[PDB]
Order: sequence, then C-alpha cells, then structure tokens
Amino acid sequence: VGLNPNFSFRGKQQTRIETFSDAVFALAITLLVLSSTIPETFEDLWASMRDVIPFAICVALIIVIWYQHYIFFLKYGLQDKVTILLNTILLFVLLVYVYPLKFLARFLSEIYGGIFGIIETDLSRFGEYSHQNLKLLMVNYGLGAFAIFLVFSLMYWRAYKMKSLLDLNSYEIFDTKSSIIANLLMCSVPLLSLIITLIDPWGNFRTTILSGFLYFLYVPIMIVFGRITSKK
Amino acid sequence: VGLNPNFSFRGKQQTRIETFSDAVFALAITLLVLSSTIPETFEDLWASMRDVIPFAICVALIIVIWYQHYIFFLKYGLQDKVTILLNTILLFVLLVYVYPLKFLARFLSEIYGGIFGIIETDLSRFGEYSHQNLKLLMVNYGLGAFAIFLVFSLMYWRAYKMKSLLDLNSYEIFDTKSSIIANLLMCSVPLLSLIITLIDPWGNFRTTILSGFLYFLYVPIMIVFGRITSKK
Amino acid sequence: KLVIWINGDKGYNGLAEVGKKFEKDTGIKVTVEHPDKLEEKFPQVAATGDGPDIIFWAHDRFGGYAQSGLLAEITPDKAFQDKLYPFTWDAVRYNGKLIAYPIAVEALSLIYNKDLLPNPP
Amino acid sequence: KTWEEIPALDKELKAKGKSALMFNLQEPYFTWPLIAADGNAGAKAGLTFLVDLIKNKHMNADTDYSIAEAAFNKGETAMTINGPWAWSNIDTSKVNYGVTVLPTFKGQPSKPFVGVLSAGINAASPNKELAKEFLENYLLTDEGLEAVNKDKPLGAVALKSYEEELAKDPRIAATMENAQKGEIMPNIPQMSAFWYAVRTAVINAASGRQTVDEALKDAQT
Ligand SMILES: OC[C@H]1O[C@H](O[C@H]2[C@H](O)[C@@H](O)[C@@H](O)O[C@@H]2CO)[C@H](O)[C@@H](O)[C@@H]1O
Ligand SMILES: [Cs+]
Repeated sequence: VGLNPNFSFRGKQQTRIETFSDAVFALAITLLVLSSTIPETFEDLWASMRDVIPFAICVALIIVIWYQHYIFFLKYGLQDKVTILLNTILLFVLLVYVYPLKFLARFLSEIYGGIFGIIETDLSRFGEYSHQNLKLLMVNYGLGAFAIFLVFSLMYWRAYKMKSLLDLNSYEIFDTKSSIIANLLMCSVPLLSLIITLIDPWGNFRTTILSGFLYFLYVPIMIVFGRITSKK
Repeated sequence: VGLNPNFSFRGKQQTRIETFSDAVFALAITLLVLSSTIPETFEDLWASMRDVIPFAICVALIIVIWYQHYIFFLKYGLQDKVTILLNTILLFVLLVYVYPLKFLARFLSEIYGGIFGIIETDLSRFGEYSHQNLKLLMVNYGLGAFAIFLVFSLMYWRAYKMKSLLDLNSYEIFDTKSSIIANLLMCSVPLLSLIITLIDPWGNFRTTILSGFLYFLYVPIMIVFGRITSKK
Repeated sequence: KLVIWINGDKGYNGLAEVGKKFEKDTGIKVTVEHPDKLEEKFPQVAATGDGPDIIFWAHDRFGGYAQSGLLAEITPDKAFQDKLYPFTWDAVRYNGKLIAYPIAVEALSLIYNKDLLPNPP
Repeated sequence: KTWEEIPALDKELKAKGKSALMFNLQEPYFTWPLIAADGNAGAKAGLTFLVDLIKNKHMNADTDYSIAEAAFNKGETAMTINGPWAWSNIDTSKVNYGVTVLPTFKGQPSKPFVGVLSAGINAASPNKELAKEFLENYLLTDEGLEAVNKDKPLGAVALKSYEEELAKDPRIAATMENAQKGEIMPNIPQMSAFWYAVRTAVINAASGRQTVDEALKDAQT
C-alpha cells in the first residue's frame, strides 16, 4: 500500500478534490481511447486495433500522473485554495495534452513501426515533417512535461510551506523536501530539451536529435544533475 | 451483500482506485450507448431503438467485469503499484474493446435477427465476411477475453503473494487460491479458441465454427478442465 | 498432589487455571513446574525419585521414555478417543501402545515486523 | 514567517480582543533570537524593533513568564516563545497548538541560543561516586529519560537510542530547525557578566530609561 512506513498519510479519506481529480483523470484515459470512431465495418475494426499501442503508451503516461498525484493527496491531504489552484493547473495541462499525446504516440508508433519492420504505412498523413514542425513538437510536448512536473514540485512546496500546520515530523520533512527535488530533477530534462530547441544551435535536425536524446538519457542525466548538487 | 461469510472484506471503504475504476467503468457502458448519434427525426429514433439489444448484450458483459472487480477490491482492498499496474491494464483492455464489442454485438444481433425471423436487414454494411476477417474476429475478441480474465488471475495472485501482509486466514486463502484457478479456467477457453484459430487446421470455416462452439460449451468445458486437475 | 512438568516457553499459568478448576470439582492441588532442561532431567529423576505426575513436551522424546519404561500405557475410552484427530494419535504410539495424549501441532514460523519490513524475504 | 509582519497581525487580533505574541521579555534568553537575527548593527536593528513593539503598545512592558504562559495557555494570545519544557503545560490546557520556525527579520532568520541541558557534580560533596551511578545507569538511559520527558519535555536528548522517537516528534523538528539556524552558547566564565549586561540592557530599553545606542555602549564594556 504505502511507499514510506515512517510517513503518516493524512489524506487517507477520499476528498472532493481527490474524487473530482479521479473523474478528470478517468476521462483522460477514457476519452483518449473512446474519442475514436465506432468501427462500423471489419475494415474499421482492424484499423482501430492499430491504435491500441498509441493509447497503451499514452494511458501508461496518464496513470503515472495520477499515481504521483494519488500519493501527494494521500500524503498531505491538502484542500486549500493554493492546492486547488495548482491541482486545477496540473489537470488543465494533462487535458490540453490528452489528444496531442494521442497524436504523438500515433506518430511515434508509425516511426517505430517501420524500424522494427512490422508496418510500412505512410507518414504523409501526419503532415510535412519539417525542422520547424519537429522543433515545435519538442517545445510543445517538452513544455507539457516540464509543466506537469513543475506543478507537482509546487504542490509539494505548498506542503513544506505548511509543514508546521500539517504536523510534519522529521521523517516527513525529508520526504517533502526530497519530493520537491525529485519533481524538479524530473522537470529539469523537459526544460533542457525545450531550451535547447528554442535556442536552436545547429539550425538543422542535429538540434531535434539532441533534444530527443535527453529523454532516453533521463536516468543517467538525473544522476548527473544530482551528483553536482551533492559534490558542491 | 457478501459472497463468503468466512471472508473478512478489507476494502469495505471506497478507495481512489475503486472510485477511479468506477468512473472508467461508467464511461464504458455510458459512452458505448451514448457514442451514438442524436435521433434528429422519427426515422433515426426507430433506428437507434434497434441498437438497444447490442448494448443490452455488451453492458451485461461490462457489469460482470465491474462485478468481478468490485468483489476483488472489496475482498483485499489492495492499492499498490502492482494492483494499480494490473488494474490499469484490466480497464485499458475493457476500453479498447468497448466499441469493438458494440460492433460485434451489432453484427451478432443482425445474424441472430435473421435466424429467429425478426429482421432481414443486409450484412454488407459490416463488410466482406471472409475467412480471414472471421478468424481475426475470433482471435481479436478471444484475446480481449483471455486478457481481462488473465489480469483478474494476476490481481488475485498479487493478493496470494501478500497473503501474510493482508492477514489472510485459512478460509481466505482457499478463496484467493480458488479465485485464481476460477479466473484461469475462465481465461483457458478464450485462450483455446484464440489458439485453434491462429493455428487454423481446416483452412476454412470449420476452424471458425469450432472456435465459436467453445463459448457455448463454457460450463461443460470448465468442468472437463477442472476434472483433469482433480483426477490427476 | 498433582504435579505437572511443562516447558517455561509454554502457557504454565493458563494450564494452572485448568488445575485451579480441577481442585474445585475434586480437591486435588495442581501445582505446575517449569524446570530448565526438563527433557533430560525427567528420565533421571522419574526413574530413581518421584518426578512429575504427567509430562508435556513434543512427541519426539516420548519413544525414549517408553523403551526405558518411564511411561504408563494410555487406555483412552472411544467416546474421548473420537474427540481428537486420528493421525494425531499415530504420533504418540510406540510398539502398538499409546504412550501419550496429543495436545497440539507446532512448527517454526517466520515472525516478521510489518512496520520495519512490509514484504519480507 | 517574518517579525516585521507581527505588528500588522496584532492590529487584526486586537480588533477581536486578543494579543499577537507574549513572551518572557524580562529574561534575555527569549529576546536574543530577534536581537541576534542579523548580527554592532544587527543588535541595534534587532533590539530597536523590539522596543518599537512595546512603544506601539503591541507588547506589555513587564511581560514575565507566568503571564506570557498563562495568556497563551488560556487562549488570550495567538503566539508565545518557549522551549520544549513548556509544551506539557499547553497539553494540559485544551489548546490546539503548533510549534514552528521562529519569525525571520531583515531576511536573515532569528538566531536563538541553543542550550545543552547538562548535569555536573559539585566539588564540596561526599556523595561523588553515588551521584555518578545515578546519572549514567539510572537517568541517561532509555527508561530514565522517558520518565523526565513525559513529565516536562527536554528537547533533543543526547542519547543515541532516542533518535527514532525524536525524529517521530514534529516539535523536535521545529526546535532543531531553530537550533541549526541559531548557535550553541560558549561555556566560558564571562557568560554570567555577559548575560547580566544583556538582561539589564533589555530591561532599561523596555521600561524606557536607556537608548538603544547607549545600551550596546554600556553592554560592550
Ligand atoms: O535569560 C538569560 C539566561 O538564559 C539561559 O537560561 C535559560 C535556560 O537555558 C533554560 O533552561 C530556561 O529555563 O530558561 C532560561 C532563561 O529564562 C542561560 O542558560 C542562562 O545562563 C542565562 O542567564
Ligand atoms: Cs463526439
């Protein structure tokens, strides 16, 4: 059940903001899938089964936003104007990137579909894959990712700001303090790719490659950022 | 209320994963129905009333996924990364097969509509009913069914894996142990039809007939599989 | 006097409460002792001296006491003989003679702290 | 979170018939965190603000421990400044209290003095070897520190085994938060003459006798 035994989960009771959020989360992974058109013929039936992978990919993403949220509300169980205000924003962002992700995960599933040699379907459906559109892709999705993590960082900061009011013991502080740093290390990679793209050094695909290569190197770059703060 | 009096229901309190799931379930049986187009004229009104049966059929299916889920969460009331991870998957699958079912239950309701002699509407709407499309049908739906049951089997295995932590008494074990076997006997028929189709012995409709005939013989084939494990 | 010998790790206090109810219905005092190394102090003291009226220990040492001849042959009536399980009586039998009454089945278990270790090895 | 916003909070609380902060001003132990917040200049700034709190009639002139404790424990003041020992008396009162970081001042936080409660044996005593046994085997133990802490809390005990129960306490966190911001007192023999100089300097400034610039002048010599 619990991540930490030394932490006292305050929001064990389900609240309106938890109950509300859940509904707004369910509709993300539900309408992402079911926003699709009803297979009317076998031809459409086998077409809609090509889409399972894009949603599998996306929904996995969306449950991780829910799971990092479930844990925060379980932990502090806050229900104030600031938490509300941030929560609103966390979801607002999820929602605005719900179908854009559906598209990216469709787009990436066709790119990866040709590399493994499963399918050879055209990508002229997605439009002209130019530098600017591929840069906008990196800056667009990278922003949503920076944003979702930045909000979790700020929501955990709200908990640290009200540490004395929540009655956070010495062990509970280090979790909050670390969960800020953890969400901020997480929001540093999407900020970096977004920044590298926006500056545009090479003025060609070399820019988009690097920016994409930072999401593969998430764990090793998380350790590089973390080792610089411990070494001083 | 309860299936077993000797079982101590731990998840009697409604949790975020129960509350969340419910929302994702409601949207299955709600959007399956209401994904339809608004009857604008009497002609469309009587058309949409032909669809009551396909959804009646499907929704009955979807409440049984919910009811086998309601019971599991009521029983153990788990809320860990593995249960979450599996739950996600259980629903992911329900959702990806929500409209495909709508189609199958429309397709089957027109096949059955002609046998009883209620309607004689054309099936050229659904497309070319060839061997390959009818085989893909069996492998497609059979997979979703194997998958949904396989997840329940794995979720009940998570409970048995944490039997000592949940404090499962001698009576509670035999329920978990049996509920794995029960979901696995249930996931053995859709695996068998799926396997028979994929191998394709007769190379003609004789393959699709057998595979379809195993869902009629669900209870007798459940007893055949069960008697072999008791006889040894 | 009805003196009983049972290990100190068991429930000698709780056994004495049965003994306190026995003296009420008859009048025989029931003292319960828990000596150290009673598995090896029983065959030496009971043979020469008096020892305990009845002895409680796992059934494995009881074959050693029957061969030496330090245990009376048990003769339990069928009405009681049926109240317990059948296989339990087989663990307290030596050369076709009942040498003890089986109480309970024990076995080592892994005791773990759920606060310090939620998923143990 | 800052000392400069307490006068505003007092105006808001005085409208409802309540005080903002009452603490023992008579002892310089309690005025020191504010005085030594910035630092001399830091003390001039630190003390000048304290004088203004009494000058604006936000704090009482002869605020002692008894009335400061009773006021917060009754529910007449929303705050008070005290150590671990005072919590047990608040627990007796039906008050939903919290222990937090001291308010900051001029950006830098308040630097309180960190007392290390200690136990020493007297030179002119025939029971030297009898008291040693008590401090080690009976008092500074798992059990011995419990009996004292449950009566009136000590703070962060010196015993290593109590680290678990100390960390679990949310008040020890607030106390230890203020200790890492503050510094430990030097044991030197001049502390008596120092503390006396600070005790008088605060009382003369609080009553309305000596100026803030004239206080540090007299307190330096
Ligand atoms: O006030 C000056 C006084 O401060 C310190 O005394 C504290 C002591 O640390 C605590 O145990 C508590 O009881 O309050 C005292 C302040 O009232 C110094 O220890 C002492 O030397 C100094 O004079
Ligand atoms: Cs729609």
